Amino acid sequence: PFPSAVTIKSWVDKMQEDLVTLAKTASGVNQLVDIYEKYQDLYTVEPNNARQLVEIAARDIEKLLSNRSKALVRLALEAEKVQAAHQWREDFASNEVVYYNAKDDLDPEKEPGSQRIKPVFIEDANFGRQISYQHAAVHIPTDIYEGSTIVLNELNWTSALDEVFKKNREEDPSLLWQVFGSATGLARYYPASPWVDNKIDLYDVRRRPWYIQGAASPKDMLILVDVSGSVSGLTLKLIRTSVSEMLETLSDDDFVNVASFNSNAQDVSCFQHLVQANVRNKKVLKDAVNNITAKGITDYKKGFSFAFEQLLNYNVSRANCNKIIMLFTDGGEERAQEIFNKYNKDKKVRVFTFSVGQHNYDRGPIQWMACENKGYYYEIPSIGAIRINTQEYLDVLGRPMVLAGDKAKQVQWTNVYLDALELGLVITGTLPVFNITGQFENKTNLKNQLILGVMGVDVSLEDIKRLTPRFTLCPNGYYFAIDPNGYVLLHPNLQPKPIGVGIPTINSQEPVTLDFLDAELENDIKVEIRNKMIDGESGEKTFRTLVKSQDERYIDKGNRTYTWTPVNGTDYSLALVLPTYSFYYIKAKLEETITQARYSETLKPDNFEESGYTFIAPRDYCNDLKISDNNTEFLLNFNEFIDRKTPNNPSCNADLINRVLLDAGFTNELVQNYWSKQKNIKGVKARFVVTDGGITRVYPKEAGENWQENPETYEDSFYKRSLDNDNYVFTAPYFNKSGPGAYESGIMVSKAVEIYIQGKLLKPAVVGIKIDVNSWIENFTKTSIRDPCAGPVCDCKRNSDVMDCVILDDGGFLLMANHDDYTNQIGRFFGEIDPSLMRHLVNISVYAFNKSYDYQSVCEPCITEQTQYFFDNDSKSFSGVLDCGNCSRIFHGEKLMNTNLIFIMVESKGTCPCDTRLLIQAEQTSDGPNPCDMVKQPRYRKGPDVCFDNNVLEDYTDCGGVSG
Ligand SMILES: *[C@@H]1O[C@H](CO)[C@@H](O[C@@H]2O[C@H](CO)[C@@H](O[C@@H]3O[C@H](CO)[C@@H](O[C@@H]4O[C@H](CO)[C@@H](O)[C@H](O)[C@H]4NC(C)=O)[C@H](O)[C@H]3NC(C)=O)[C@H](O)[C@H]2NC(C)=O)[C@H](O)[C@H]1NC(C)=O
Ligand SMILES: *[C@@H]1O[C@H](CO)[C@@H](O[C@@H]2O[C@H](CO)[C@@H](O[C@@H]3O[C@H](CO)[C@@H](O)[C@H](O)[C@H]3NC(C)=O)[C@H](O)[C@H]2NC(C)=O)[C@H](O)[C@H]1NC(C)=O
Ligand SMILES: *[C@@H]1O[C@H](CO)[C@@H](O[C@@H]2O[C@H](CO)[C@@H](O)[C@H](O)[C@H]2NC(C)=O)[C@H](O)[C@H]1NC(C)=O
Ligand SMILES: *[C@@H]1O[C@H](CO)[C@@H](O[C@@H]2O[C@H](CO)[C@@H](O)[C@H](O)[C@H]2NC(C)=O)[C@H](O)[C@H]1NC(C)=O
Ligand SMILES: *[C@@H]1O[C@H](CO)[C@@H](O[C@@H]2O[C@H](CO)[C@@H](O)[C@H](O)[C@H]2NC(C)=O)[C@H](O)[C@H]1NC(C)=O
Ligand SMILES: *[C@@H]1O[C@H](CO)[C@@H](O)[C@H](O)[C@H]1NC(C)=O
Ligand SMILES: [Ca+2]
Repeated sequence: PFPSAVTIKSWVDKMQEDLVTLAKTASGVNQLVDIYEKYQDLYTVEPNNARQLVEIAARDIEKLLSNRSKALVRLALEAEKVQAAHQWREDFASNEVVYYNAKDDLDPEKEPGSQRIKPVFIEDANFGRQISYQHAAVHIPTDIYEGSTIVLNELNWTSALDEVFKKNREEDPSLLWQVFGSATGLARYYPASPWVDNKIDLYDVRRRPWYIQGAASPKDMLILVDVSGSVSGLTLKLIRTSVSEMLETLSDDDFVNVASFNSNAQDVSCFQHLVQANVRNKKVLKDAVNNITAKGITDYKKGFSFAFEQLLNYNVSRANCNKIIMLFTDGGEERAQEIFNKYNKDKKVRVFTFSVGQHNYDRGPIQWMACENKGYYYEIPSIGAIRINTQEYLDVLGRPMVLAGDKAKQVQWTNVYLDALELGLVITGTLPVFNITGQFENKTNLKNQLILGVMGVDVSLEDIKRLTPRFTLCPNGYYFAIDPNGYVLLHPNLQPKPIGVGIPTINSQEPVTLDFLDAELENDIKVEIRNKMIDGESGEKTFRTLVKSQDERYIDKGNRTYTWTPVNGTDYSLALVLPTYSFYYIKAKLEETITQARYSETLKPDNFEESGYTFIAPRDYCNDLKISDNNTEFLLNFNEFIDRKTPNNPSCNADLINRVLLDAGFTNELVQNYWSKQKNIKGVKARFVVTDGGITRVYPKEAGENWQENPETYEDSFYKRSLDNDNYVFTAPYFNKSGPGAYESGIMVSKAVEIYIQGKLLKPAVVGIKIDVNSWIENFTKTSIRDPCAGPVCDCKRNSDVMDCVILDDGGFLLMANHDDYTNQIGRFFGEIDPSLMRHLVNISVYAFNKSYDYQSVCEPCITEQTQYFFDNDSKSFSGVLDCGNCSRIFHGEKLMNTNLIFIMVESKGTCPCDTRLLIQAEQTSDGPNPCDMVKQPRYRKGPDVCFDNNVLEDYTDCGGVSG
């Protein structure tokens, strides 16, 4: 039968009291608070003024980037002067240029004008590779011969850069890379290191995003593809490959749209006006281009009239400078002077014409189109010419900024991208290098309107993370930074993996561009905060948001405070997220050499038998102490270091060490004085304590092998979840995993320690226990069933045919049930067990869901869809009547007040058949949002305001037709 709602409410109270009392007593919660008050005077509570913290960090980042920019400035000055003083030799006799080619074998045991250097690489932990600080290394790509007269002159005159490289490194020993990408192809980076590692080097410095960023200004490109009949066959494949490679040379500040025309022009993809060259809009355009067919009769006057009209659309967001048309055709007879006289008569749009394929057609008109319209003419006769002939239009685009003089020389920082030499997430500052031969005397300006190359220095994101310390904050507080496009420069949720672009089709060069809204859970207030950060404003915003847990299975409803300020000097904006309870932190005292030894003798490796197996967080306390992935090794190193000399020494962090020692003392006093009195308890398997300082202790020595949590305290999902909840939190175990399930370790319940010192509020630690399944399953089958109620069971027996007692958590996962089959599936989502009660619970708003996208995820055969369920109405009694096909299941649900637990009682599963559409909470591979709809309603961005797109002094004589 189905007992009364009052009866279920009476049953749940006994189990709630049992669980709450057992978790309270077993893991000391009042004892730690009492310890924290009674050992006062050993620490002090200091404020976290968010306004000051964010400004200090912003000025630190500003100084770092200005240090980085000074090196670029002096490199550019020296390179310009040295090239200006160069004399063009044409013949080199035996050894005349001495350089280290970065792709040469280190032991050849064996050229036209070059003598190799045999360098000595020692090591450097700052880089990870083997480097030589003695000289610079040269990369010359595979196609370009290293004996050319234009390469040997570069290799000679650029040898003067090594002194400046050395001077920069000696003034700032933290410089990572100093590359000079040259317009001839070769690159010179100062710490001479072998080139990376089939295995065909396809690297070209003239296509890397930093070079393209520094070589021109943002563009409004419109590719016009000819798809008439005559381009059928090889020419079409060359055209598609060329268009894809051209699309690869586009940044997020650039806007592009691809059109095609046989006899009537049309858009190749769903986009209709112009889209910024994201990593995903570009994918859509590439996929659309790879599916075009050639049929018809060419009509230039209808394709150009289409391109010029899409370059006039101002309802949409665009770069608003450098308006260019790239015509991919083979050859024709029409030049269409009327169209150009009608649309482009003041010559505000450049036209670049490509004669793709191996054929024999008139090429005069398409050369004339480039010559008349301030453009250039290119020829792609095979696959090997695609790269070079698609990367060259930047030479044309850089003329107006070269003529701008010492006003186009501004340092610009790129998007976050993976370094070529396996260094991780880095950003690059760039500065163009101009040609100034014959400028001291008024001699030459015809060829001087071309950059020599681009300077570049790399700053790693680990540097920026070092400038923003995070250990005076709670685990829930963090920094993050936003550039004008909205992408994150800093975020806890940014991983060193390429951004997924779509579902991975069956059978490291792209930037890691992750938007702020894609790194967190989007919110109406967050869309406003992000716009204010982009605009370059500063303010505070305290509001109730929706935070997702570390393990990506739960959601908590936390109250956070966003404080942001612009990184004055650059275009970035820094923000600091802090919850309400994280406005104060514990600062340890100096104490005395007596107390240091007594606290540090507790975490001796032989000593965690009377004290409980101890973990230590791998945070850098001293320069000499080395971080290890095996916590035993790091704990031994930490112990021997503390034994050596004194706990307080130079080349260390006094605050970190003192905090760790204070936490060790508090934890040891707790574990001894309380847990040592009661060696074994009936319903617990292990008592643990995790504290902010870095220390994790599990009381049973044998239970330490089952502890699978991260030794870093600031990265434990249960700690972060428990901080946001003023009650007990049940963390469901993992289901179908190689580790020990909820039969040898137990089910974890955690409660956050809250201490009231002065009027301040602090949460410095979290304790908990792992409840054994057997004691609780034995306690579950007797505290809810009445014995003399009836012959047939009025509630669940050990294996009840009809009754289906089952208790869930705040995320819909299984924790315990009556049935043996159910109990065998502890830690599984209830949707995959009973896929009808689950969806009805969602529908009657027992639960709620909120779905997001993961872009940095890996798949087996990629963007991934994620789902998390959370309590919404937060009211107690949930009873109703679920309807199956031609049958009715009646259910009652009651929620424990002190824990995030729900007791759901359903009449019977077998009696009434419902359709079994499984509701899966696990992450599912999926395509991202439809790009068409997103580009119909784009996000807010503030593009660069400086652009050099026209100059009256520019010489258009180098059209490219008469030059070959
Ligand atoms: C920065 O700008 C300066 C000037 O603005 C530039 O310096 C000039 O560099 C060119 C190299 O391209 C030198 O070219 C001279 O011109 C003669 C005559 O053409 C060349 O002799 C032949 O030229 C043909 C083509 O006409 C060609 O096949 C090949 O270059 C030569 N062939 C044979 C068989 O000899 C020479 O290349 C060269 N002459 C001499 C005597 O060196 C100019 O002389 C340079 N100008 C000045 C004022 O010195 C410089 O390259 C730019 N920076 C960079 C990095 O390119
Ligand atoms: C481009 O290549 C040129 C040829 O190798 C280099 O020019 C040569 O540099 C040498 C320095 O190593 C000069 O030697 C010195 O020159 C001084 C002149 O003041 C004289 O005393 C001597 O000739 C000599 N002295 C000493 C102490 O070695 C060569 O005169 C000079 N010119 C040649 C060989 O024709 C350029 O240095 C090189 N460019 C760059 C940027 O390195
Ligand atoms: C969008 O661009 C079009 C032209 O590219 C602008 O032209 C107007 O289009 C609307 C559509 O019904 C009409 O008011 C007229 O046909 C056009 N008005 C003119 C030319 O003055 C249109 O104004 C742009 N959108 C907005 C909101 O301004
Ligand atoms: C960028 O410049 C502004 C002003 O040029 C700095 O803001 C000033 O801060 C002082 C106190 O530090 C105030 O007295 C001024 O009123 C502020 N001026 C404003 C807001 O216009 C700002 O600090 C600089 N950027 C950074 C990161 O420090
Ligand atoms: C994200 O989660 C929030 C939290 O529930 C959802 O916002 C609520 O949505 C329900 C309807 O599903 C509304 O009745 C509430 O008024 C919403 N709350 C607030 C504060 O607005 C939200 O729908 C979820 N999904 C997304 C995409 O935000
Ligand atoms: C900037 O450089 C100076 C000297 O080059 C150095 O003392 C200072 O610490 C640097 N600031 C940084 C790296 O933020
Ligand atoms: Ca044709």
